[PDB]
Amino acid sequence: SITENTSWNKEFSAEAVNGVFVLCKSSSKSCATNDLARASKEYLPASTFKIPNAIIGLETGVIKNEHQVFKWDGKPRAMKQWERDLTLRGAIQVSAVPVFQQIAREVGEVRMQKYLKKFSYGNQNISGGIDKFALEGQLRISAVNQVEFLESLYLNKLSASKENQLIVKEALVTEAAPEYLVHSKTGFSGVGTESNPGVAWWVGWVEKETEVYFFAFNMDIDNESKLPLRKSIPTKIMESEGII
Amino acid sequence: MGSITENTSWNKEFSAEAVNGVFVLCKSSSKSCATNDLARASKEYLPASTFKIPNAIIGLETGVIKNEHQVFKWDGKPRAMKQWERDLTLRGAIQVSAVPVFQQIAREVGEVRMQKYLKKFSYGNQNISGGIDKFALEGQLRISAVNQVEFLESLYLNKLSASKENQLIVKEALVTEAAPEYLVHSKTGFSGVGTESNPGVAWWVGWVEKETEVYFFAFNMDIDNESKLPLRKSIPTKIMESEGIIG
Repeated sequence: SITENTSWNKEFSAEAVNGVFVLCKSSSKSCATNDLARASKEYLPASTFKIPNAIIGLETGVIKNEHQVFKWDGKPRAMKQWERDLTLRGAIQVSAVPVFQQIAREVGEVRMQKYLKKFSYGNQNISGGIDKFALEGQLRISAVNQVEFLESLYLNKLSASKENQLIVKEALVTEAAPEYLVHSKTGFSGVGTESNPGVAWWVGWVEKETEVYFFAFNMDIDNESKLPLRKSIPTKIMESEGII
Repeated sequence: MGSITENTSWNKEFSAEAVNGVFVLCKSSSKSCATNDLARASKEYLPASTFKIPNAIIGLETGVIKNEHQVFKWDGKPRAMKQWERDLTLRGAIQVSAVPVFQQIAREVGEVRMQKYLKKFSYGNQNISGGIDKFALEGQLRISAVNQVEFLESLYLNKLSASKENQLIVKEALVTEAAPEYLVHSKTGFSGVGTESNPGVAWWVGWVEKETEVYFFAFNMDIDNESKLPLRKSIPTKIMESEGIIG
């Protein structure tokens, strides 16, 4: 059950943004959204794929454990901030593409398909290159499926050890306050091409009091200056609803 | 740990607020600790709420706490603070230091099993006498700054005699600050304003993960006035800020 909420629209309006926010209190059994259609429209996950990729890397032994260090070989990487040794949480927090590319290479095409099926992750389309299917390939997922996936992670209900789900959940903490706790991940496919904008994501969940709220946001983007909106629009919404 | 050295430079932060206290700061990779006060670093004090860490571990291990989604229901009988008069999750009771909630866990764990796990954990003097619901706030259990950092290091490394899963559950409960460059796990303690000439004790213990490095810390200080409480965080914060660890 997905119910439309019109009282969030001003936040999209005021910024000239074409996007969707999906928010579910307690569970995915009833979610609210500004856009029914777009709530279930499927986009490239970009770095939001680091969540399932991380779980898969741990499950298959490719990530040896919680304290694994991803050593930099000194070879040039696309961002200076990726040019250093990284923990799992460090690599997730700065979206070190090349670290997770190498994890996917070692997981390999057969095992990757296996887990995306168990995880019911989007269209499960990993075709066209093991190291880029989530960035520029054919894998697609929706705000709704993102929320369903994150809830399973929250409840340890994914087909993976409790231990590995706990390990990944700690790597996803992005805000801690006495009153609430935020787990979240960003994604950004790029600026897109001729009349085909990229997509930007912010997905996660917020624990406040004895309550839980799972959220997923996406938006079309053709200009990187617009990227802070991926967090400020939904943050606005969750501030007014009284979640954070 | 592997070594300790006394670094009296940090005294600046203490003298400022005229605090009698100790900060212990350990670097994981090099296995070395630094402190302003070697003597006080080994002195043993009431854990107070810092004991909520092992108690949480024990509580989950014994099954007294079902899992991490367990809610500790507030009945309705008055409690010592308004904060504690509500339903809390494990992280909630930890973050607000809800004494009654952990008192209840302690009783359900019981003395034999509590004695056993603290033996396993090498937690301070291991004296749980003076009740079973106050042995850490006003009883006989005492722990040193050095012992805290070793304990906390074992937790981080999942090396405590409890399931890795249970240690992960507690560890997530201890997150108090998250930044893209560093993560702080920590817990406070406060035994009370104490008596005449013998003041109470305030704690701040935890660790910081920054880059591929990890920093285990333990702070305590003498305290006779609740107004001074916030110094339990601001002194070590400034030490670790000036060490370049946080900020």
